[PDB]
Amino acid sequence: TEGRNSIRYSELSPLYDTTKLYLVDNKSADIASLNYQNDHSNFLTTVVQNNDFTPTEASTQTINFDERSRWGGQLKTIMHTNMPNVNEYMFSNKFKARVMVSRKAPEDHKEDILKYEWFEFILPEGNFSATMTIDLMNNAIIDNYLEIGRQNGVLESDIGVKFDTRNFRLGWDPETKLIMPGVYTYEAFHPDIVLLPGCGVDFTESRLSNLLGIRKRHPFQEGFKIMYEDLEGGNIPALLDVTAYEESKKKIQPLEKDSKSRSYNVLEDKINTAYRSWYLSYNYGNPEKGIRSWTLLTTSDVTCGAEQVYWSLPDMMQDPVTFRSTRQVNNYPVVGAELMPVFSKSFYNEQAVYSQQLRQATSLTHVFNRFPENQILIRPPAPTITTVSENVPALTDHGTLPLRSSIRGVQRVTVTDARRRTCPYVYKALGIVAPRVLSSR
Amino acid sequence: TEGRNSIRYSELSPLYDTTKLYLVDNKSADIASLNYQNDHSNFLTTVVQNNDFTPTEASTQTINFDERSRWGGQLKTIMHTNMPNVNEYMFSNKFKARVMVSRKAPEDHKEDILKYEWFEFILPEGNFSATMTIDLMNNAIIDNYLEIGRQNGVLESDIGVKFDTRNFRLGWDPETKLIMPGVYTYEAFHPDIVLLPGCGVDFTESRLSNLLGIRKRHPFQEGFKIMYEDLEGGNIPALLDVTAYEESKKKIQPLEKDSKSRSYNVLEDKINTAYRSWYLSYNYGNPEKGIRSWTLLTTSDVTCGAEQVYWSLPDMMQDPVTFRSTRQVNNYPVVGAELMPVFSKSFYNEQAVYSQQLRQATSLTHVFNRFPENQILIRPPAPTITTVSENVPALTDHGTLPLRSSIRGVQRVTVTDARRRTCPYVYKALGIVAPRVLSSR
Amino acid sequence: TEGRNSIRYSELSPLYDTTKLYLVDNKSADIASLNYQNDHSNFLTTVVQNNDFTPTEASTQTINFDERSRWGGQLKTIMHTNMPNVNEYMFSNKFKARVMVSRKAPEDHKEDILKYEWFEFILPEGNFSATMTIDLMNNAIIDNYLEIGRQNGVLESDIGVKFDTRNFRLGWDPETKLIMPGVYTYEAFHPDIVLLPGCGVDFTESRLSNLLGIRKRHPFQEGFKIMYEDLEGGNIPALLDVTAYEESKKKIQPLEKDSKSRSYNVLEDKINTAYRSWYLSYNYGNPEKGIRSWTLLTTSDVTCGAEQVYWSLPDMMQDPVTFRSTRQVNNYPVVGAELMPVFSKSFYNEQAVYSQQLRQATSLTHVFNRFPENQILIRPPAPTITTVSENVPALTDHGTLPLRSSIRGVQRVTVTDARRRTCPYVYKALGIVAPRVLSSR
Amino acid sequence: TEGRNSIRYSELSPLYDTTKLYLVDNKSADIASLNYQNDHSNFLTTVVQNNDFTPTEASTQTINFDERSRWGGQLKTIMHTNMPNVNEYMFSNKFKARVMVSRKAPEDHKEDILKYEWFEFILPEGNFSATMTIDLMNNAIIDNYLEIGRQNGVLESDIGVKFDTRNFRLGWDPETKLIMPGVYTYEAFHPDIVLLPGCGVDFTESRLSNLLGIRKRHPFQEGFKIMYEDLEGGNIPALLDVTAYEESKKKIQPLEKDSKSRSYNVLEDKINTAYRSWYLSYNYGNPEKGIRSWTLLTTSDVTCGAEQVYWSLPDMMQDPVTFRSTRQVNNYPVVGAELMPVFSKSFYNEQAVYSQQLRQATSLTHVFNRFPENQILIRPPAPTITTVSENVPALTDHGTLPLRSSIRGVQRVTVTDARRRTCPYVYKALGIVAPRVLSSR
Repeated sequence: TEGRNSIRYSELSPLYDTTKLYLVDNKSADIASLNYQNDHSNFLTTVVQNNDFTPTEASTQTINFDERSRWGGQLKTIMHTNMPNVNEYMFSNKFKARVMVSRKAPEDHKEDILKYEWFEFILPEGNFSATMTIDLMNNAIIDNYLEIGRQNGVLESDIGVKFDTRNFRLGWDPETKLIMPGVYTYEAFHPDIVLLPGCGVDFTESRLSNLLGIRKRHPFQEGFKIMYEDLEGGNIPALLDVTAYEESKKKIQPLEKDSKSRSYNVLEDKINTAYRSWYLSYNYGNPEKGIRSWTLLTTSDVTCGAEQVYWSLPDMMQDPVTFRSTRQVNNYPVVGAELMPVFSKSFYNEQAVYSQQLRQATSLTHVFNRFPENQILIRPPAPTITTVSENVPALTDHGTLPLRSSIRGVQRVTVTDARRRTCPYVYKALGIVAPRVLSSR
Repeated sequence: TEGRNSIRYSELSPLYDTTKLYLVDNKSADIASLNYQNDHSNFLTTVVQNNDFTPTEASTQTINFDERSRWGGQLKTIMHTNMPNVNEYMFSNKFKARVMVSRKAPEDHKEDILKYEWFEFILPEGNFSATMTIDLMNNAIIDNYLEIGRQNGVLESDIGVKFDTRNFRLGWDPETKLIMPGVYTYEAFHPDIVLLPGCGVDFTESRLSNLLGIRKRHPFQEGFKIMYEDLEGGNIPALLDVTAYEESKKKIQPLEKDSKSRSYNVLEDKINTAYRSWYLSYNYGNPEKGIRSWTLLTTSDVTCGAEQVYWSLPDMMQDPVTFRSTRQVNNYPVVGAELMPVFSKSFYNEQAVYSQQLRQATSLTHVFNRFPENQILIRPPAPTITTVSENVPALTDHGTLPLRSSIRGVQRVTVTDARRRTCPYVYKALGIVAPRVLSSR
Repeated sequence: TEGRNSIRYSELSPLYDTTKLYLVDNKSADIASLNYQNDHSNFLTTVVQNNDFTPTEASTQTINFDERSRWGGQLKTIMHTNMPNVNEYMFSNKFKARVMVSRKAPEDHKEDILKYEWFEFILPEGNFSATMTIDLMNNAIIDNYLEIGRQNGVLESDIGVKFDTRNFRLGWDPETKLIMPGVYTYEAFHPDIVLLPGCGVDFTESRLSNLLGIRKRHPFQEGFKIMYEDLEGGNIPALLDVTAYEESKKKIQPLEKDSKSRSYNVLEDKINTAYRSWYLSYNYGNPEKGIRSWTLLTTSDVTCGAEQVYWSLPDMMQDPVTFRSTRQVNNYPVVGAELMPVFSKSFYNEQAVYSQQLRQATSLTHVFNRFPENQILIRPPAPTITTVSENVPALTDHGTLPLRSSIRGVQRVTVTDARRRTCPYVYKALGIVAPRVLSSR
Repeated sequence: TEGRNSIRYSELSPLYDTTKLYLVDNKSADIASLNYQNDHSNFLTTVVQNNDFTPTEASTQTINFDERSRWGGQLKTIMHTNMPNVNEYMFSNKFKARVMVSRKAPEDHKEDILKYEWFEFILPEGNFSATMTIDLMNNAIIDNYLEIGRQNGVLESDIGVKFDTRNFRLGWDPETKLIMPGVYTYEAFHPDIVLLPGCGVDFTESRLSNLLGIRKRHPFQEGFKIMYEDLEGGNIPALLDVTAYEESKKKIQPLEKDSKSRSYNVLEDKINTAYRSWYLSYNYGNPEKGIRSWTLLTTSDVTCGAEQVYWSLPDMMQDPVTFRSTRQVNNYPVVGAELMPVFSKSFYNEQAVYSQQLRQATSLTHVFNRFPENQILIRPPAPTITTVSENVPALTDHGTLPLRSSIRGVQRVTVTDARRRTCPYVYKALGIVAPRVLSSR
């Protein structure tokens, strides 16, 4: 083992069989000279710590480890990131739906031809919770109504899509098939979608379908769209009229108008309305047809997907097996993998209804909750547990890999995504390599 | 060690005695070609990172490690899951009980033959807390009463089963054997069950018996059912009448009717009612007969059971000892074991009674708490600590195992349950294998 | 190293120098055949994973590792438990005290001979906080008074023992030696005990002395009992009368009767009462005699003692040094040690007085706080921080130990206490052994 | 290996091939003798534990490890620090802006020449949250107005810079281009800046730009300043007058004066005011010109930058490769790197508006929120999640490095910054070195 384990720089003393190599980015010389167009995910840094050499003339010395021995040293990384919840880079603020336009009469409810098209709604970006994002989704539909649908003959009783977090079944007397208290329960179950005949939603090439918790049984197929004609057996039951009920006590019928004459779209029967729900058609319906054979129920996910991240270092380590040696930017043979450092955290406000009753009195006149009298179009209640994403630092150890014989003065580092593109939310990157001796030659 | 440690792919340069092998699932080529019917728990992926080959024609190259040496490399996995609390896959929304039907008079309390049968109640699914699941269990009994028992001669004073979280003994004056304040304590101890003569509950092939905290001393026997005739010495003491007490002060007897004439089923004595409780018969009864010799008292468990999970990988590693080499799906020799990544977390609301007094005023008219005047049938109070499950990622290191000589291009992975079936709630799976050299040949 | 490292089962292929061995308990064949009388702490399981053999006929095959080599493999365990705070198994619901009975007059306060004896109070079991357990201790004294002491001549002013969490000194004007506001401070310091002449408490063979925080300087001596004659220099100062004070302003004396004529047992002087306190005699007294030379002050401990746990495995590993090879159940040579997985957690309610003022208005008429007018017998205030125990899973690595040459098909596992008895609160146990090669033969 | 592995001190027994060496700073002899001018980041300590020698005469003995062998031992450190959020050492309380002075009339809004200059505001230091620092920034502008701007002709309607956390777009009816409720939403989104024509802010050589979350796409360029002429397409829309609206109902125009006649600087149109916002010009503007092509949106960062820290030890370890052996203080060859132990933590107050409505009634008359009637100059609302930094201890393991042959009695330690200067907030430093044997000689 002796003799063949020296580490010569060029003119200093030779070391023996253990050093360290620091890949930092906070040198004050590289900022003005080498790195001028690139950022913390694709920077270019030096290894020599000599400061008799500007880094343009330090790109010539070679730290040549001794030959007749195979070398190789382990890798330790420290990265630290800060990305928001909703952003444009990871496709988290887009969803397209199909809502109604141009309700006009031709020249009796056997008239009024309705029209429909697709839109690709877009909501703002920031770091939000799991409930505030629902209110931002439910604003991207109404500001389409205030632009296009109001000037035509739409009368704000047939919007079509509305994201809600209730169960429209509690209180269903099976003898009369109506809800007894004359109001729906203001309780906070799993979120769902509410449709209307002629509408639908599409979550293809988006990421908000992980936030709601509506997955798919075969997650590799073609795409993910939900129409009105898939929610069979999931109509919301009609609401009993209680102010026209006490004439029997000095008789029973559904309610149709609520203080402003908004129709509930009650059908020809006197049992249920014309609104279909996802959560009510998943377990109160048929476990063979429609839904429950096509999707799956899942808890909410605020960080909306945990993707992997690839470290690359193509001037020190040798290439792993089945990798082509290239200098194109988006191939760069991978030296280690990790997970993206974005976690989740629960908080348990526990009130969630008084804290919603009082919040829209000192902070919010009517900007959210525009329709505070209709029971279906009312604001959804907040859950008793709330979840917010957070960013933590990550300390990792990637094991040993063989390294080259001669190491150049300037070095590249690269931190990529799963689709080979640099993540712009990386704030700090830092690595330490410690070479050892392996088998002889 | 030299010479016999080369790693030849087929046409690239030979490596020496350390590489890495990435088993990812997020390749954009495998989605359209190989994996079309299966999901993240049973997928099929490639190892070659060459991108001159579609993965149908990359299933031919062999990464043959060198012979005349025994190889073997350690394994590191990263999995991430999201399952709800109550679901159908792990038998967490079923329990059967025996309640009453058809109370009619034959042609004096020596009449009215009562009947009884079993039902297998079913409650909805989602992610709930430890108290909201109690209210969902206590709704699956009343909606049977509103369907079958109300149309027969049942008068809603003899329901039979009711899940409660109180202690019906605090305030028991031993001289007069009645409760002095004329009301039970609205305090929040361990949950129990409340029976009535002719009823019972059965938790065989279910999992909700871990949520309540009612275990069994010999947990391997046959099953787990609790009848009325096991709770001997656990009758709830009768409640003293205080509004007919101040006639002595210008005398003592139990109370029978409460503002709506609901009978408390007071016995022939004037001491105790005809309701038996589990918690009151476990420590105030007999430590030899009945209960305390058959069950055990345990804290609540929201995740309801911590089961193990098995990794399988039958194209790279060799088979461990006493395993048969097969290609049936539900045998697949196991390469490592872990724990299912579902934890628990406490929150301490600390109010739990004002936050229950005020919650059913802005959110809930009478949907829960249907009987808000009877002391036994009243809503149970919430504990001062609440517990909710949560899902975290899991980073594991499984040590070294010997691997085969030639590795095919396409590889299988499989993540199973304890009863050899694929868990559908796995969202991300990821592995890294790093081969080393062992003994020679 | 080659040649002498084979692992033959009996009829499969021979492995080489690394396997794994799974000691699971969730096999569906062992439940019906082998394990029928025992539980998760002392079960009996198989190693062969062949399923051509029922485990009664699989107790014959031997996985014989190769001779002429010393073997040995490391151990990894996963255990998961759920025990309550207060229970009978770990002596956490017993304490004996000496209170008063039979105050009768012989035939002037030179009469009324008093009597005293010991009782061994017992309180119920469950999972409670650090303050609710104080209220349960303070109920086990009053229900003795309502049974035996009330029928004799005891007049509920001389109970004798009362667990309190205040400091009865704040507001002591040194000129007049009385408390100025006419009320004690309703503040929430360390808990103590309150005695009365002729009483005492004994915490021998109990565990609640760790919950209060009253330790002992020499913790190995004989036992732990505290009488009235040890608290010298710790009398509570008497309370100034303020309603008979404003006659000086159109004079100073202690108060004796409080709205129901309960005597404070004021002494012959007009300075202090006849109640002694532990916390007030520990630091306001003498640091040489009495207390402060015999006990110690310690923070509260909700889990009440962290005991160790021993793993045993007497069919695979060899015996460690100085252990006798036996098959009695309560010796079983130990293969590794851990800690019991019961932690503590703080919550900081921060109100603790309004949340106590309002709690006994919607939940509690007078069941606790029976005497809500006497200042000494009033309910103690809750601390501003509260602590509750919790149960977490435990992942441990115990290092390497040498194992036997031939391994039988059926195996024993055992998880014991520090006094060699099986803990009944173990819910899941799981181990993995991975053999390696050590020195030759 | 035998023979050549002795460790001779000078006169004790020789050890063999494993010891430990403790670098503590809490010796009571070094405080009075060696360390008299320096602190915990640059102290000077001994290794001999003999106490027959004062450390002035213990700087002569040499713990000479054996020659004809290369030695080297691993390093473990324990450091513990306490730095505030806002301080002077890390440039966290400085920002310069350009506000207005000397509005006087020359001798019709075609007069009143305005003047502008730069100031370098300075705010106090301490440990604050993410919202209280915003209020301290917004006080450093007004106390300039009360000193210089009030005595000239400035009329407190044209301050110019104001840090706000709202979105001034919610409620924008696209038909009339005004905000319908007549008030802005008191909601708590990402923070931004609010400008006025003729002003600007500069965050060069500061650190508060990481607290707001306004990053830059190329983070290496020259500096970071934001003027009014970069925020094109981001004017705040004007506010509709609702008290002059009900004359149509027994008509629509912007509002200009608010109860004290403060002008909103409404433009020649009747659509929008003359205030530009950052958050409203980032996503409602142009994704090609102005902003969104130059900056980036990021969550808040309370610790404001995670910098690295360097351990140095220039009397025991040998120098790593490409380091010059020197005794100047600010070079000192680095033996290991870490991260600064300052983390972040979220708390979720959840009220944030009632807790702001009530906070400025019992604690704050008008010191903050000086203008509680103007909608633009009102106090910004607090977020529903708040983040505070915290300090934790750090336990690290730095691997092995080769050490010298003879070790002197006195030793140096040094803990530096990224710009080679001693951090004054280090409270405890502690290291343990354990030598082993490497290759022979």
